[PDB]
Amino acid sequence: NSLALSLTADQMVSALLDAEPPILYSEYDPTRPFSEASMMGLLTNLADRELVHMINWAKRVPGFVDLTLHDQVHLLECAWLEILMIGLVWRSMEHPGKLLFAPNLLLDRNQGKCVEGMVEIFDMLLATSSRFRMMNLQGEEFVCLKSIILLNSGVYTFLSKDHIHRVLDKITDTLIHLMAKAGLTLQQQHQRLAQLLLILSHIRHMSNKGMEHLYSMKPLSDLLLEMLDAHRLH
Amino acid sequence: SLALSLTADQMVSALLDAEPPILYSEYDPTRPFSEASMMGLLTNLADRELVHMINWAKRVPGFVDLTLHDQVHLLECAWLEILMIGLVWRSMEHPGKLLFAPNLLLDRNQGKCVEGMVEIFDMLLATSSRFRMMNLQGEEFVCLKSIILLNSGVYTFLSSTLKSLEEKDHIHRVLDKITDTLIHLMAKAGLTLQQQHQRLAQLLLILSHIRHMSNKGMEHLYSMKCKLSDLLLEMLDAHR
Amino acid sequence: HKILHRLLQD
Amino acid sequence: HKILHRLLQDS
Repeated sequence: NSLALSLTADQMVSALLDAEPPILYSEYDPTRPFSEASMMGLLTNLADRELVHMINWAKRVPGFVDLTLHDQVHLLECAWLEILMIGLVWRSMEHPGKLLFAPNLLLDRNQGKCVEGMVEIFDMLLATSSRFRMMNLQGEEFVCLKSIILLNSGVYTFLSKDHIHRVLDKITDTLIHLMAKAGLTLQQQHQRLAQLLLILSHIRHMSNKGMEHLYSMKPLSDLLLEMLDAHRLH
Repeated sequence: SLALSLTADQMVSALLDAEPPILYSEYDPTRPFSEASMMGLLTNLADRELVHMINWAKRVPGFVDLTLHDQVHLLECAWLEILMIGLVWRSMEHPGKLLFAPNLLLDRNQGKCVEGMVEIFDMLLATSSRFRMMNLQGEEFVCLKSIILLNSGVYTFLSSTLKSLEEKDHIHRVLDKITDTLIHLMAKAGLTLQQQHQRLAQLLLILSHIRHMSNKGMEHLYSMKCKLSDLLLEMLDAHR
Repeated sequence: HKILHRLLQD
Repeated sequence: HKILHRLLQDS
């Protein structure tokens, strides 16, 4: 039924690379000293625009379109901040000690102090970026991890699931294929697979702490508000 | 460090022998269930389990090699995760039920006795359903549990010095060993190479859901202290 | 009615 | 010292 399971390993990689969202810019406001509201306004506006491309990117993930409309809404609602964070961590990789929110908005941990409780999450985001840099995470591996987060974050909350798990196995096969082609031994292949997947737990943690501050903090658009409102089970 | 010199089978035997017992609760079946009584039963049980969990962690290979400050941090971050995967494990053979204790087996209708707890009950049941479908083995469960203890707080360290980064590096070497152990179990269970990495990935992806269940549980435990025991009061205070 | 619905099909 | 600190240190 699903065309995603028939794709080869290379067909999976090139489809994920081609579907990558564009790197957006922040406002070119030269007022480099940020207040608490100006800091929050830039990030909120950037996130509000990144979501539209994320929804487009999600529909190009192999097998995602085969899910029902309710299943797609649920996965995006549960994982959207995780997906933003791993994107932020990925493009901040070549800038140690810095977070590259946009090419015209590169922040350090000192600038995160403008908002309370944010400098703790900056340090976690920086620590994830540094960890990816020490592992030499490749772009082909990044797009596999980001797809996994999309399909795995809400698959165990479907209750009132088998097709998702088959797609997840496919992406796993794709990750191993990338590590064998890069020359890693068999032992190094499963050790690197485990290390990358263990980082997804920390990303989940970062997303949860961030949500906890975001719905306590609440101008965000109605789309971003409905994504945040979905995590108000507390 | 003797942890890095253990073979795969020695790793399993070490973890299996370190398994904590299955405690009982003081659940009197004649007392009418109330919001205060059920939360007290779960708290008293969790406080006694923490004492066993602390002594279990010391028997996990490579854990005692860490500094005492590092040990404190890992347990403070992962204690609710470790209770939850233990709850999920002993609830596998009881579909739709959560086996908090051999004499305390609960369903979701009883989780509604506390507001906001039923939603986490559903996630625990869904996770327990997954271990049942995968036919998770005990040797694999004790590996997953040790991974949680070493992984949940490894990227939350202060690590102000360059030698403090060495403590992070040693944890990674032990985690790679546990990954080698998991693969050893799956190759010995007759799985092919493709099946081994697939199962290894399915197992570690459930840990993301277990972290999610812990974060949501901790959040509600913040408000429940506003409305116990001293060790559990300090474990929870480490997350505020 | 959610904006996520209209975004996932338009 | 916290309780977890002493129990871990207990020998």
